[PDB]
Amino acid sequence: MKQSSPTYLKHHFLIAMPHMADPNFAQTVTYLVEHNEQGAMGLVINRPSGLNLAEVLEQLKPDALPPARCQHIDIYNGGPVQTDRGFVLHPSGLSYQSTLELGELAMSTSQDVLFAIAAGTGPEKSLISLGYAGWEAGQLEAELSDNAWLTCPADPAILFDLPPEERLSAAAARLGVNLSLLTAQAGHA
Repeated sequence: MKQSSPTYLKHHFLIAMPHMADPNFAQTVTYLVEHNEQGAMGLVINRPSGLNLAEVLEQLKPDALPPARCQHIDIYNGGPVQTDRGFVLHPSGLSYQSTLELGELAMSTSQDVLFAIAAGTGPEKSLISLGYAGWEAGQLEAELSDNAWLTCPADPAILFDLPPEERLSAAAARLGVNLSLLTAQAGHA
């Protein structure tokens, strides 16, 4: 009996290749939330944003005032779809107003959960990423057949800890490359 679905891309990482006309986006990796023959949803997890939770909070509510907590919180780039909202992904099986369970992790798009977690009444750990990435019925299969976007298994640890550079390093680590000796970390000898 199988627990995880290795058949569908409803939780896999896509890697950008120089096979298309995208030289700027040729070095990004996306996380596929839900893959379907009629379309696919996923969040980009390799490009941190230069925004804080206070700004989104201010964009969400004009009469609301952001505290010291929001100022110390950053935003991540999720994709080109809906740049006016922030996505909230956590590793719990709990649900809110608009939450989709994805087994090892849940997805929350409710502003109420955003405020709740920011206050500390939401999930254990979350990811606030502005907008998502969406593919039309055939667009993904097109880029997949065109060798534009490669598909590979994923791990949430990379997504929750460091998806900016640790996504590239971990990706190589997933494929089977010794990135640790090429990059080398500073600490104890």
